Amino acid sequence: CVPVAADNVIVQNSMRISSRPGACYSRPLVSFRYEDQGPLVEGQLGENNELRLTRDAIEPCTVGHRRYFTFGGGYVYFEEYAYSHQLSRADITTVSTFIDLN
Amino acid sequence: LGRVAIAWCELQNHELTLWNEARKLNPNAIASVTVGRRVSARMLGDVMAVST
Amino acid sequence: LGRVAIAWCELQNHELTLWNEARKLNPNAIASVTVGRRVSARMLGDVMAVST
Amino acid sequence: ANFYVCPPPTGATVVQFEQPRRCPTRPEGQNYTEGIAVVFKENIAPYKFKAT
Repeated sequence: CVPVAADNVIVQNSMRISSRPGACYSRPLVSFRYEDQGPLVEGQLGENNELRLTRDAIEPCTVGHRRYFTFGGGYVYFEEYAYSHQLSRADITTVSTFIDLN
Repeated sequence: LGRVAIAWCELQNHELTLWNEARKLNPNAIASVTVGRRVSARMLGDVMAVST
Repeated sequence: LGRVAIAWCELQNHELTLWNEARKLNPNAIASVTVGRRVSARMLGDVMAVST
Repeated sequence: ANFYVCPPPTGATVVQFEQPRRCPTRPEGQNYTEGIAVVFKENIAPYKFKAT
């Protein structure tokens, strides 16, 4: 994979598709530049800070679209395909999948 | 025992991805096993939303 | 070593959910490994049906 | 012998899996310096000599 600086990545305001009403992207869109002076590249978010070149994740519009997605060191909130705010890692209660061996 | 502890920490950090896949597959069972109480769940994206 | 044994029992009881998901995914391989002999499995429903 | 009913979860409660914990590192080990040695003990034996 090709590393990308955090500052070179931005969040699109909404996942709604203007061309096709009733359809929205299931994963937030990302506009990013390869370097500091690099051009912006239209893309879609992936899993664990991954960036997808193709904005192909398309789903029908759904009510109650309260979703969370990772973003750098924290999460980014959404409601009805609308950006809400950044979230820190500690903002969400953590359940431990690990099994302690003291 | 330090080798065992290091291997156990590596095993947890290494099965974390298996656990993520299992959460994507059967969120109710995975969330119940993780929390300790039988709870219904639904992964609303990168995070899991639960309900007792 | 008692802590190790307790953690191992917890690890088995805790990976049982991953194993249920894996049975749902690849029943042939999962049943073969669990039994100890290369066998073919079918739609379990709630219990694996196997055949040598 | 128990039964449960799971209502459809909402966004009220959100949980996350713990991040991969930092595995402990092996100790640097006891830096051992080899070499010959001759342990000496207190001479409780007397000083014997031949006298006439």
